[PDB]
Amino acid sequence: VTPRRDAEYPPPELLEALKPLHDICAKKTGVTDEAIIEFSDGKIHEDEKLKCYMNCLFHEAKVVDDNGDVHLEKLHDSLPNSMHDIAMHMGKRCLYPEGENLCEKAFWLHKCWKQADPKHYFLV
Ligand SMILES: CCCCCCCCCC[C@H](OC(C)=O)[C@H]1CCCC(=O)O1
Ligand SMILES: [Mg+2]
Ligand SMILES: [Mg+2]
Ligand SMILES: [Mg+2]
Repeated sequence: VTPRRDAEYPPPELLEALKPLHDICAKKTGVTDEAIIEFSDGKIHEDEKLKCYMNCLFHEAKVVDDNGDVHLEKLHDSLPNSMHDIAMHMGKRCLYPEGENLCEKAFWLHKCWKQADPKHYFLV
């Protein structure tokens, strides 16, 4: 369960692709750096700005359907090949997000993934 953090994982090319999305979403949502890093490397915690940040990243990454809900196939296909099997196992019992709004369902997904596989979960 200890987070995996080394030269290959999270993939540096994915981190570099996420950085401009982070910059957009951090300013739109106001989330704190401490909130992101705790959720990534530490414990699940509940923060409304963080939930909105998670929804915003899915929108900025273009992995949402016409209603703004995550399209898990588009998401899976956007990850590096090195992460295809890790992501599949992390997400196979997280198919159907619950929540009344898009921030809540984004948070639901991130909690579900982090509980399923805390070693490979990360957030930036
Ligand atoms: C049939 C199975 C469908 C699988 C659907 C895709 C699952 C994606 C799993 C979550 C992604 O994490 C990993 C390790 O792939 C996210 C975490 C936010 C940071 C990130 O880059 O990716
Ligand atoms: Mg570049
Ligand atoms: Mg920042
Ligand atoms: Mg800690």
